Amino acid sequence: AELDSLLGQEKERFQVLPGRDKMLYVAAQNERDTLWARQVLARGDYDKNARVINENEENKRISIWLDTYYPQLAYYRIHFDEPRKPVFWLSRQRNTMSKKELEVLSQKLRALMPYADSVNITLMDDVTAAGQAEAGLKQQALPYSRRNHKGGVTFVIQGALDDVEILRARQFVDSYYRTWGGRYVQFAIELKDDWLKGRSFQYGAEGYIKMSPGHWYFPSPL
Amino acid sequence: MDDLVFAGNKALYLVLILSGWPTIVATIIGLLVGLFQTVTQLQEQTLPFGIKLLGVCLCLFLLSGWYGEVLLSYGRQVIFLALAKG
Amino acid sequence: VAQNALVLASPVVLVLLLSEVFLGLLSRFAPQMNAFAISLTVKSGIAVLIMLLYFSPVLPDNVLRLSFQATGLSSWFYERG
Amino acid sequence: DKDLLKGLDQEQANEVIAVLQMHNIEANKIDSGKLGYSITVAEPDFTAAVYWIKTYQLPPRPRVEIAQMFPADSLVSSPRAEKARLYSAIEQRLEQSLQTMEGVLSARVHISYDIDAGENGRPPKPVHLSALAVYERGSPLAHQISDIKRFLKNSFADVDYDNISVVLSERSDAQLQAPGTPV
Amino acid sequence: DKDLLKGLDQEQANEVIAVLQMHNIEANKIDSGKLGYSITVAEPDFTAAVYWIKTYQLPPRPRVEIAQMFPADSLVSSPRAEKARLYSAIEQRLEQSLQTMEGVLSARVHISYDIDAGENGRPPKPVHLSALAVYERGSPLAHQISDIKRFLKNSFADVDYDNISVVLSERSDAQLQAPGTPV
Amino acid sequence: DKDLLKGLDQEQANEVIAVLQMHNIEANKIDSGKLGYSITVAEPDFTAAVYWIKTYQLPPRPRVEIAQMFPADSLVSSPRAEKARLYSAIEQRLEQSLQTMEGVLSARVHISYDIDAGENGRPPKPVHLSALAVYERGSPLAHQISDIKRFLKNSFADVDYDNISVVLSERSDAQLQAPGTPV
Amino acid sequence: DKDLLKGLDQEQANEVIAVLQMHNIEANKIDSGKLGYSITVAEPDFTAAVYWIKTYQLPPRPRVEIAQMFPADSLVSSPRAEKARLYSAIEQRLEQSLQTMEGVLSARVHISYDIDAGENGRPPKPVHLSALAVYERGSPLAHQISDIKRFLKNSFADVDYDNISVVLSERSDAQLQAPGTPV
Ligand SMILES: CCCCCCCCCCCC[N+](C)(C)[O-]
Ligand SMILES: CCCCCCCCCCCC[N+](C)(C)[O-]
Repeated sequence: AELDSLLGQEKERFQVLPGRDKMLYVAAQNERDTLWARQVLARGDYDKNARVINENEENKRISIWLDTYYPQLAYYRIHFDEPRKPVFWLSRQRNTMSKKELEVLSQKLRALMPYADSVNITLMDDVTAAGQAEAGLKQQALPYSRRNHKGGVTFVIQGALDDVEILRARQFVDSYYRTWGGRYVQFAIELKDDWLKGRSFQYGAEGYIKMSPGHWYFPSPL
Repeated sequence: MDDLVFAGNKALYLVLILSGWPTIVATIIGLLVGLFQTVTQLQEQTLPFGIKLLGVCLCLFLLSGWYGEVLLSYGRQVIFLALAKG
Repeated sequence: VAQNALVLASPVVLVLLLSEVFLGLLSRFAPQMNAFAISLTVKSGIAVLIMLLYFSPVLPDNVLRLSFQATGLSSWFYERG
Repeated sequence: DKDLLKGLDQEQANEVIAVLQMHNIEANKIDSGKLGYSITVAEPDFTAAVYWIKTYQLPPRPRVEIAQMFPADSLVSSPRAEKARLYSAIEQRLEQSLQTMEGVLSARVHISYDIDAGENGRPPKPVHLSALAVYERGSPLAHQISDIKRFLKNSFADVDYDNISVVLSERSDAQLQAPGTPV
Repeated sequence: DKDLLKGLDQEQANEVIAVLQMHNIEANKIDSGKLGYSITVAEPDFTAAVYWIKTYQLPPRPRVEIAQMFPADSLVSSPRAEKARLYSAIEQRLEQSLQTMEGVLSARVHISYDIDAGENGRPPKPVHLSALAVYERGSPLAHQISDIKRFLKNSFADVDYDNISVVLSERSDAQLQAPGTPV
Repeated sequence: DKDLLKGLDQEQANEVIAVLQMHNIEANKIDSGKLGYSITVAEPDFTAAVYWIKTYQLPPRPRVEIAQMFPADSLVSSPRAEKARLYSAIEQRLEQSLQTMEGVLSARVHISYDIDAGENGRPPKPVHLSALAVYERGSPLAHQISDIKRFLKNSFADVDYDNISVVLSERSDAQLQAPGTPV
Repeated sequence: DKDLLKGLDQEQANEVIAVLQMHNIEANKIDSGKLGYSITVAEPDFTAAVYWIKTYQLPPRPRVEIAQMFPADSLVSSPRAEKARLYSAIEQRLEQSLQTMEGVLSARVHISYDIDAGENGRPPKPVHLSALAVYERGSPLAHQISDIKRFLKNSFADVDYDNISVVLSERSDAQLQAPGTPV
């Protein structure tokens, strides 16, 4: 009685992989499917050892391990489109490593993932990431402000936003995060009683002058 | 405002309390005499008046004191509420 | 003016009527009972008791709903010149 | 088989079955007539079924409508009660109209009950409206918010596009395959 | 066969049958008379039928109309109740007239109930109207909105074209072929 | 076997079973009909079961709603009692609507009852709202607070984003495997 | 065996058993039905059981709620009684909501009753609140006080963070091992 025969009438929905620790790994696409699988094992419909996995859970677990043994590595995300050959995106500028060090890192990752045959390490450009973020906001025509730090970039979107703006914003952010992960760019959405949508000015003898950003804001009377 | 509502309510409340006992005894005497006149068939009609006059006067004697204490306390209270503002 | 007063007084009249017919029906069993003279003893107590419950709305039920207001001047008067 | 619930009505029973099937729990519905419906599951699945019944707070409660607080049977009706009943009927009629639009599967609507004051002696406040709705998969939600706002705006004497909130969502994936029976 | 629903009314049963057939589920309607109608399906389709009944919130509720909140049976009516019944009857009569236009299959109408205040001591506000309608396939909707607006404008003492909202949609594809029976 | 609790309600028993199962205590539910449900456990687990029942203060109580304090069957309603019932019905209807949003499992809502003064002869104070909600695992809570605030803002005549508090949390780990039986 | 107590409620018996077991005293609960529960212990433990029953003043008294002093079944109500019932129901509804937050086991809330005066002719004083709660082991209490304060602040028309007191504590060690039987 194979495990695939127990998961259901739809077959392609799940993917079964053998691992070097002599254990079966079931790859799922989402939470709902993950629980649909986990019920089978925990019920005890299968006799040997098995485990269920997904992209989000493994990203978390790997990050927890990196936090301990490589506490200063700058990286983005691990993609599992082909679960036998993951792709690990590292920053080109923020990391200094030798080729040898990169190889060792690769081997230790392979030791953490007994279901993977090899891990491909790829270097990505931060300017590229930041640019694609800004272009996506301009393309949606959301109002925003950008702030830069030595280790990251923030976009703040705030004010009395309209329903359409909210919808489009939340869709875009959800899309981008899936590609680049949260580790470098943060998007903050905050509603305020402010019709200027975060712009601010001072009136002097020379007329209007644009204020620097900040925490405090003038709640609109209008 | 609420002082006005409170004082006006209390006025009706005091009317009710003071008048209640005489009207009760005049009721009970009216019922008892009316029944008695059916239990023995007698068609008199001043007998209720004769008895209930004595009944009401007696309880006016009894309550003569509490009547004056209640009204004094109320008068002092409302004079304070009217004048003591600051 | 008459209508508003009757609409407002109606709750006390009905209870004072029912209280009297109840004594009338009671008198059928004891025809020497002077139900009229009994009702005179009762009704002033009943009237105050009942008016004491529905007393507090007498504040808002006049302060606004019956007060005249300046927008009404448009309809009660006109210029003939 | 272990008894989970007894004395259900029809509309509770079917909601419980739906939620268990979604999590791969095979359940059985039995009808006892005057005693209502009963729901049963196998022992290997009992623990899980208990955990989901707790998490989703099943069986569901009945829907609440404001008209239930102000029965017309009362001997006296203030203006406040009549005005409340009126608004509580308009809400239901709008919901039933939105369900007829193209693609909408269900919706809910809310009105600002200023009836919580009589507005006796005060100039009456403007109306505010909110709507929630669910769409078929593959619907351009952004382009459809406009229609809803346009339709609601003219249903009241004074409403501004600024005062109308609209939230839309898509249908989840379809549950078509049956759950597996315990070994 | 598994029981989905019992004690349905005729107009509810035909709605459930229609919705299930659209998704390729063969269903059966049984009549018990005083006990109403029953709906049954095969086991392979039970799960799907449950999920669709949940998703559409079947069986449908009865239709709401504002005159139900203000029955004439009472000896008393304020001006507010009478005025409410009047508008609640005009709405229905307009829908019944629009259904007679060329190509229209169904429609629904809403009027601004300004009676949610008395308009006592105060000038009465202008009327607002909204209408929804469904058309046969191949109808020039753009050129048909004008006719509706023109017709509705004159049904009231004071209405502006700006205050009339109209939303139109086409009939979906016809369900003519019967669903396949489970093997 | 030792008796823990007797004469329980159905909804009141399934909570006890849930809490015990979470701590690896195998329990049994028995039905005596008019006498209700009974809960029993083995002796080796009796001590632990007692400690948990105390710690969680089981069995749970009935849930409270303000309308229970001012029954509509009274002889008279003060304006206070009418206004209280009204608010205590809007609260429930909002909770039932929030549960329909995508991903929300449960929620609770609170409104500022300004009615603790009549506001008669006073300028009425602004409304304040609070909400709690539980989400499915893997939800970006930060990005989802915006939707809730937007939706609640327009449900009332006068509310500022500053006056709305929202607290969100995720579902705990699922209890799927059954507890072990004492040796 | 010596009789300690007779005629207990179910909720009084389980609290007594819990406190005796904590001090290593093996106790027995007996059911006499209409006569309630009885509690017995062995002679070597009798003295200790007596001393602990005195120290904790067992059995517990019933829980007190302000609504009990002003039953809603009265035929008359002052403004003061109505206002009291109102606040006595808000307190309970808040305690019931706090118990749903993450990892809170139990909580208590208190509200400042201004209702003991009409504040007659005076600007009515602002409201004050107090809350107690019990957390699970390993909770960052310091970081969790903020959430509670935030949630309470918006539940009322006028509350300042300065006027809210919050006290938190962790759960004691678990009593899992059974007491030893007297030799
Ligand atoms: C026909 C008698 C009407 C009497 C109404 C006034 C009652 C109060 C009399 C004063 C107090 C009692 N007392 C005995 C001193 O007269
Ligand atoms: C008609 C109301 C009842 C009769 C009492 C009226 C008040 C009379 C004055 C009370 C004086 C009391 N006193 C003698 C202690 O001063």
